[PDB]
Amino acid sequence: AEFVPPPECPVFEPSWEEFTDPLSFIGRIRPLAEKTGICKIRPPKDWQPPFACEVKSFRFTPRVQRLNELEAMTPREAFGFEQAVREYTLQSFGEMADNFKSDYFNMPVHMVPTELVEKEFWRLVSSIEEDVIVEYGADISSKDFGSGFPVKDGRRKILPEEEEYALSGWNLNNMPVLEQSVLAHINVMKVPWLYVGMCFSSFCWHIEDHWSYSINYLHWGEPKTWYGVPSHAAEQLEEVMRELAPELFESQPDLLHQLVTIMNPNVLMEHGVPVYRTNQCAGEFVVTFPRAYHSGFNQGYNFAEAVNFCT
Ligand SMILES: CCN(CCN(C)C)C(=O)c1cnn(-c2cc(C(=O)O)ccn2)c1-c1ccc(OC)cc1
Ligand SMILES: [Mn+2]
Repeated sequence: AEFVPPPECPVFEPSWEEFTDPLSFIGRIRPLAEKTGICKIRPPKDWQPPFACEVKSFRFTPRVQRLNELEAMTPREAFGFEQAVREYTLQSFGEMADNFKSDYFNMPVHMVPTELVEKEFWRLVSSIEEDVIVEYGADISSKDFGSGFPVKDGRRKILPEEEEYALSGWNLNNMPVLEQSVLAHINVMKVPWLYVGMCFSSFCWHIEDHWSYSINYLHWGEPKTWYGVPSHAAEQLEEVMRELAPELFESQPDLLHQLVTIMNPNVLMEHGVPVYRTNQCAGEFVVTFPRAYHSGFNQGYNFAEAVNFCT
Protein backbone atom coordinates (compact mmCIF):
# COMPACT_ATOMS: atom_id res chain seq x y z
CA ALA A 1 0.00 0.00 0.00
CA GLU A 2 1.29 3.42 -0.95
CA PHE A 3 2.02 6.34 1.34
CA VAL A 4 -0.96 8.36 2.60
CA PRO A 5 -0.01 12.07 2.90
CA PRO A 6 -0.85 13.57 6.31
CA PRO A 7 -3.14 16.62 6.42
CA GLU A 8 -1.59 19.99 5.64
CA CYS A 9 -0.30 22.18 8.46
CA PRO A 10 -1.50 25.82 8.59
CA VAL A 11 -0.02 28.34 6.20
CA PHE A 12 -0.26 32.05 7.03
CA GLU A 13 -0.01 34.91 4.53
CA PRO A 14 0.45 38.00 6.71
CA SER A 15 -0.22 41.41 5.26
CA TRP A 16 2.47 44.04 5.67
CA GLU A 17 0.86 45.20 8.92
CA GLU A 18 1.00 41.73 10.52
CA PHE A 19 4.49 41.09 9.09
CA THR A 20 6.04 43.60 11.50
CA ASP A 21 7.77 41.49 14.17
CA PRO A 22 8.15 37.67 14.13
CA LEU A 23 7.78 37.18 17.89
CA SER A 24 4.59 39.23 17.96
CA PHE A 25 3.32 37.42 14.87
CA ILE A 26 4.08 33.94 16.20
CA GLY A 27 2.47 34.84 19.53
CA ARG A 28 -0.76 35.67 17.71
CA ILE A 29 -0.96 32.51 15.56
CA ARG A 30 0.13 30.28 18.45
CA PRO A 31 -3.38 29.12 19.55
CA LEU A 32 -3.71 27.39 16.18
CA ALA A 33 -0.12 26.55 15.25
CA GLU A 34 0.77 25.04 18.61
CA LYS A 35 -2.00 22.50 17.93
CA THR A 36 -0.24 21.37 14.72
CA GLY A 37 3.40 21.53 15.89
CA ILE A 38 4.61 23.23 12.71
CA CYS A 39 3.29 26.01 10.54
CA LYS A 40 4.33 27.73 7.33
CA ILE A 41 4.61 31.51 6.81
CA ARG A 42 4.62 33.13 3.36
CA PRO A 43 6.04 36.68 3.54
CA PRO A 44 4.41 39.49 1.55
CA LYS A 45 5.10 39.20 -2.16
CA ASP A 46 7.51 42.16 -2.23
CA TRP A 47 9.70 40.78 0.60
CA GLN A 48 12.59 39.17 -1.30
CA PRO A 49 15.96 39.15 0.49
CA PRO A 50 19.01 38.68 -1.73
CA PHE A 51 21.21 35.63 -1.25
CA ALA A 52 24.35 36.77 0.57
CA CYS A 53 26.62 33.76 1.17
CA GLU A 54 30.17 33.69 -0.20
CA VAL A 55 29.41 31.52 -3.22
CA LYS A 56 32.84 31.56 -4.90
CA SER A 57 34.53 29.94 -1.89
CA PHE A 58 31.57 27.86 -0.66
CA ARG A 59 32.85 24.32 -0.06
CA PHE A 60 31.63 21.57 2.23
CA THR A 61 31.79 17.85 3.03
CA PRO A 62 28.22 16.49 3.11
CA ARG A 63 27.27 13.52 5.23
CA VAL A 64 26.39 10.26 3.50
CA GLN A 65 22.85 9.00 4.13
CA ARG A 66 21.79 5.43 3.38
CA LEU A 67 18.01 5.53 3.26
CA ASN A 68 17.33 1.96 4.41
CA GLU A 69 20.13 1.67 7.01
CA LEU A 70 17.61 0.68 9.69
CA GLU A 71 15.48 -1.85 7.81
CA ALA A 72 18.75 -3.53 6.80
CA MET A 73 19.86 -3.77 10.46
CA THR A 74 18.34 -7.18 11.19
CA PRO A 75 26.36 -8.55 8.60
CA ARG A 76 27.24 -7.41 5.08
CA GLU A 77 30.88 -7.79 4.06
CA ALA A 78 33.07 -4.74 4.80
CA PHE A 79 30.22 -2.83 6.42
CA GLY A 80 31.20 0.67 7.49
CA PHE A 81 33.15 1.33 4.26
CA GLU A 82 30.23 1.95 1.90
CA GLN A 83 30.95 5.56 0.91
CA ALA A 84 33.42 8.18 2.13
CA VAL A 85 32.47 11.77 2.84
CA ARG A 86 34.03 14.05 0.19
CA GLU A 87 34.20 17.79 -0.53
CA TYR A 88 31.89 19.67 -2.91
CA THR A 89 31.40 23.21 -4.04
CA LEU A 90 27.92 24.67 -4.10
CA GLN A 91 28.06 24.32 -7.89
CA SER A 92 29.42 20.77 -7.97
CA PHE A 93 26.93 19.54 -5.37
CA GLY A 94 24.08 20.99 -7.42
CA GLU A 95 25.27 19.31 -10.60
CA MET A 96 25.44 16.00 -8.72
CA ALA A 97 22.03 16.56 -7.12
CA ASP A 98 20.14 17.47 -10.31
CA ASN A 99 21.84 14.59 -12.18
CA PHE A 100 20.85 12.15 -9.41
CA LYS A 101 17.18 13.16 -9.43
CA SER A 102 16.69 13.46 -13.18
CA ASP A 103 18.40 10.09 -13.58
CA TYR A 104 16.35 8.51 -10.77
CA PHE A 105 12.94 9.57 -12.07
CA ASN A 106 13.81 9.62 -15.82
CA MET A 107 12.40 13.15 -16.19
CA PRO A 108 13.51 16.78 -15.75
CA VAL A 109 13.98 17.66 -12.07
CA HIS A 110 11.38 20.45 -12.10
CA MET A 111 8.70 18.08 -13.48
CA VAL A 112 8.77 15.43 -10.72
CA PRO A 113 5.61 15.90 -8.60
CA THR A 114 6.23 16.54 -4.90
CA GLU A 115 3.85 13.64 -4.11
CA LEU A 116 5.92 11.24 -6.22
CA VAL A 117 9.17 12.07 -4.41
CA GLU A 118 7.33 11.70 -1.09
CA LYS A 119 5.93 8.28 -2.04
CA GLU A 120 9.32 7.03 -3.29
CA PHE A 121 11.15 8.35 -0.23
CA TRP A 122 9.03 6.35 2.20
CA ARG A 123 9.16 3.27 -0.05
CA LEU A 124 12.97 3.38 -0.10
CA VAL A 125 13.31 3.86 3.65
CA SER A 126 11.62 0.48 4.25
CA SER A 127 12.98 -1.37 1.19
CA ILE A 128 15.42 -4.25 1.70
CA GLU A 129 16.04 -4.67 -2.04
CA GLU A 130 17.00 -1.15 -3.21
CA ASP A 131 19.92 0.48 -1.36
CA VAL A 132 19.76 4.18 -2.20
CA ILE A 133 22.49 6.48 -0.87
CA VAL A 134 22.37 10.29 -0.97
CA GLU A 135 24.36 13.16 0.56
CA TYR A 136 23.29 16.06 2.77
CA GLY A 137 25.22 19.27 3.43
CA ALA A 138 23.89 19.55 6.98
CA ASP A 139 26.81 20.76 9.16
CA ILE A 140 27.42 24.29 7.85
CA SER A 141 27.55 27.16 10.32
CA SER A 142 26.71 30.61 9.00
CA LYS A 143 30.05 31.68 10.51
CA ASP A 144 31.91 29.64 7.86
CA PHE A 145 30.81 31.35 4.63
CA GLY A 146 28.38 33.93 5.99
CA SER A 147 24.62 33.87 6.36
CA GLY A 148 22.28 33.56 3.41
CA PHE A 149 20.72 36.81 4.66
CA PRO A 150 22.71 40.05 4.40
CA VAL A 151 24.39 40.98 7.68
CA LYS A 152 25.82 44.37 8.69
CA ASP A 153 29.07 42.98 10.10
CA GLY A 154 31.25 44.69 7.48
CA ARG A 155 32.51 41.39 6.06
CA ARG A 156 30.56 41.62 2.79
CA LYS A 157 29.05 44.34 0.63
CA ILE A 158 25.40 45.24 1.19
CA LEU A 159 23.59 47.39 -1.36
CA PRO A 160 21.28 50.20 -0.16
CA GLU A 161 18.19 48.27 -1.33
CA GLU A 162 19.41 45.27 0.69
CA GLU A 163 19.94 47.07 4.00
CA GLU A 164 16.26 46.59 4.87
CA TYR A 165 16.79 42.83 4.84
CA ALA A 166 19.91 43.10 6.99
CA LEU A 167 17.82 44.89 9.65
CA SER A 168 14.56 42.91 9.29
CA GLY A 169 13.28 40.98 12.30
CA TRP A 170 12.71 38.05 9.91
CA ASN A 171 16.42 37.91 9.09
CA LEU A 172 17.36 34.80 11.09
CA ASN A 173 20.49 36.51 12.42
CA ASN A 174 18.22 39.00 14.25
CA MET A 175 16.15 36.44 16.17
CA PRO A 176 16.51 36.39 19.97
CA VAL A 177 18.50 33.34 21.05
CA LEU A 178 19.33 33.98 24.71
CA GLU A 179 17.44 31.75 27.15
CA GLN A 180 16.54 33.41 30.44
CA SER A 181 18.12 31.87 33.55
CA VAL A 182 19.94 32.77 36.74
CA LEU A 183 23.04 30.99 35.42
CA ALA A 184 22.93 33.46 32.53
CA HIS A 185 23.38 36.19 35.17
CA ILE A 186 25.99 34.28 37.19
CA ASN A 187 28.05 33.44 34.09
CA VAL A 188 30.80 35.95 33.34
CA MET A 189 25.93 33.28 21.18
CA LYS A 190 24.02 30.97 18.83
CA VAL A 191 24.07 31.62 15.07
CA PRO A 192 22.07 30.20 12.16
CA TRP A 193 22.97 26.91 10.49
CA LEU A 194 22.76 26.19 6.75
CA TYR A 195 21.47 23.08 4.98
CA VAL A 196 22.32 22.21 1.36
CA GLY A 197 19.86 19.52 0.29
CA MET A 198 19.42 17.07 -2.57
CA CYS A 199 16.57 14.74 -3.47
CA PHE A 200 15.84 12.28 -0.59
CA SER A 201 18.27 13.84 1.89
CA SER A 202 16.51 13.93 5.21
CA PHE A 203 16.27 14.73 8.93
CA CYS A 204 14.88 12.16 11.40
CA TRP A 205 12.25 12.78 14.07
CA HIS A 206 13.46 15.04 16.88
CA ILE A 207 12.64 17.93 19.14
CA GLU A 208 15.00 20.84 19.70
CA ASP A 209 17.41 21.00 22.61
CA HIS A 210 15.72 22.61 25.64
CA TRP A 211 12.35 22.23 23.83
CA SER A 212 13.23 25.43 21.94
CA TYR A 213 11.32 26.96 19.06
CA SER A 214 13.02 26.87 15.68
CA ILE A 215 12.50 29.01 12.59
CA ASN A 216 13.57 27.85 9.15
CA TYR A 217 13.88 29.69 5.83
CA LEU A 218 14.32 28.18 2.39
CA HIS A 219 16.54 30.60 0.46
CA TRP A 220 16.16 28.91 -2.94
CA GLY A 221 15.77 25.58 -4.69
CA GLU A 222 13.26 22.76 -4.66
CA PRO A 223 10.91 22.29 -1.69
CA LYS A 224 11.69 20.87 1.73
CA THR A 225 8.94 18.49 2.83
CA TRP A 226 8.08 18.59 6.54
CA TYR A 227 6.17 16.45 9.04
CA GLY A 228 5.21 17.83 12.43
CA VAL A 229 3.49 16.58 15.59
CA PRO A 230 1.93 18.94 18.18
CA SER A 231 3.55 19.08 21.59
CA HIS A 232 0.44 17.65 23.25
CA ALA A 233 1.22 14.38 21.44
CA ALA A 234 4.95 14.31 22.28
CA GLU A 235 4.78 11.62 24.96
CA GLN A 236 2.50 9.55 22.72
CA LEU A 237 5.00 9.69 19.85
CA GLU A 238 7.80 8.74 22.24
CA GLU A 239 5.83 5.71 23.40
CA VAL A 240 5.26 4.56 19.80
CA MET A 241 8.94 5.10 19.01
CA ARG A 242 10.10 2.91 21.89
CA GLU A 243 7.45 0.29 21.11
CA LEU A 244 8.57 -0.08 17.50
CA ALA A 245 12.28 0.63 17.80
CA PRO A 246 14.89 -2.13 17.72
CA GLU A 247 15.54 -3.18 21.30
CA LEU A 248 19.21 -2.21 20.91
CA PHE A 249 18.03 1.38 20.49
CA GLU A 250 14.83 1.43 22.57
CA SER A 251 16.77 1.95 25.83
CA GLN A 252 19.10 4.65 24.51
CA PRO A 253 18.88 8.23 25.84
CA ASP A 254 16.63 10.43 23.70
CA LEU A 255 19.47 12.72 22.60
CA LEU A 256 21.23 9.70 21.03
CA HIS A 257 18.12 7.85 19.88
CA GLN A 258 17.19 10.93 17.84
CA LEU A 259 20.16 10.14 15.58
CA VAL A 260 18.23 7.16 14.17
CA THR A 261 14.52 7.86 14.79
CA ILE A 262 13.39 7.17 11.22
CA MET A 263 9.66 6.43 11.14
CA ASN A 264 7.03 6.50 8.41
CA PRO A 265 4.40 9.13 9.37
CA ASN A 266 1.61 6.65 8.52
CA VAL A 267 2.86 4.30 11.24
CA LEU A 268 2.54 7.07 13.82
CA MET A 269 -0.92 7.93 12.47
CA GLU A 270 -2.10 4.32 12.73
CA HIS A 271 -1.04 4.51 16.40
CA GLY A 272 -3.14 7.62 17.01
CA VAL A 273 -0.39 10.24 16.71
CA PRO A 274 -1.60 13.41 14.90
CA VAL A 275 0.79 14.28 12.06
CA TYR A 276 0.72 17.32 9.75
CA ARG A 277 2.77 17.90 6.58
CA THR A 278 3.87 20.77 4.39
CA ASN A 279 5.99 21.52 1.33
CA GLN A 280 8.12 24.54 2.23
CA CYS A 281 8.95 26.31 -1.04
CA ALA A 282 11.67 28.86 -1.76
CA GLY A 283 11.06 32.09 0.13
CA GLU A 284 8.86 30.49 2.82
CA PHE A 285 9.39 30.12 6.56
CA VAL A 286 8.60 27.09 8.68
CA VAL A 287 8.25 27.55 12.46
CA THR A 288 8.45 24.61 14.88
CA PHE A 289 6.84 25.02 18.29
CA PRO A 290 8.27 23.93 21.67
CA ARG A 291 8.47 20.14 22.03
CA ALA A 292 6.88 19.63 18.59
CA TYR A 293 8.47 16.54 17.04
CA HIS A 294 9.39 17.01 13.38
CA SER A 295 11.07 15.25 10.45
CA GLY A 296 11.36 15.73 6.74
CA PHE A 297 13.29 15.43 3.49
CA ASN A 298 14.31 17.56 0.54
CA GLN A 299 12.63 17.31 -2.88
CA GLY A 300 15.84 18.25 -4.71
CA TYR A 301 18.74 20.69 -4.72
CA ASN A 302 18.01 23.49 -2.23
CA PHE A 303 19.50 25.84 0.39
CA ALA A 304 17.96 26.44 3.80
CA GLU A 305 18.90 28.38 6.93
CA ALA A 306 17.61 27.82 10.47
CA VAL A 307 18.07 28.97 14.04
CA ASN A 308 16.69 28.14 17.46
CA PHE A 309 15.02 31.12 19.14
CA CYS A 310 13.56 32.01 22.54
CA THR A 311 10.39 33.86 23.49
C1 LIG B 1 18.36 16.86 16.64
C2 LIG B 1 18.79 18.24 17.11
N1 LIG B 1 20.09 18.53 16.53
C3 LIG B 1 21.29 18.09 17.22
C4 LIG B 1 22.00 19.28 17.87
N2 LIG B 1 23.00 18.79 18.81
C5 LIG B 1 24.13 18.22 18.09
C6 LIG B 1 23.45 19.88 19.67
C7 LIG B 1 20.22 19.22 15.26
O1 LIG B 1 21.30 19.43 14.84
C8 LIG B 1 18.99 19.72 14.48
C9 LIG B 1 18.00 20.58 14.98
N3 LIG B 1 17.13 20.79 14.03
N4 LIG B 1 17.51 20.12 12.93
C10 LIG B 1 16.69 20.24 11.76
C11 LIG B 1 17.23 20.19 10.47
C12 LIG B 1 16.37 20.37 9.41
C13 LIG B 1 16.85 20.31 7.96
O2 LIG B 1 17.70 19.46 7.62
O3 LIG B 1 16.34 21.12 7.13
C14 LIG B 1 15.01 20.57 9.66
C15 LIG B 1 14.56 20.61 10.97
N5 LIG B 1 15.40 20.45 11.97
C16 LIG B 1 18.63 19.46 13.13
C17 LIG B 1 19.40 18.57 12.18
C18 LIG B 1 20.71 18.88 11.85
C19 LIG B 1 21.40 18.06 10.99
C20 LIG B 1 20.81 16.92 10.47
O4 LIG B 1 21.54 16.11 9.59
C21 LIG B 1 20.80 15.17 8.88
C22 LIG B 1 19.49 16.60 10.80
C23 LIG B 1 18.79 17.43 11.67
MN1 LIG C 1 14.81 20.73 14.19
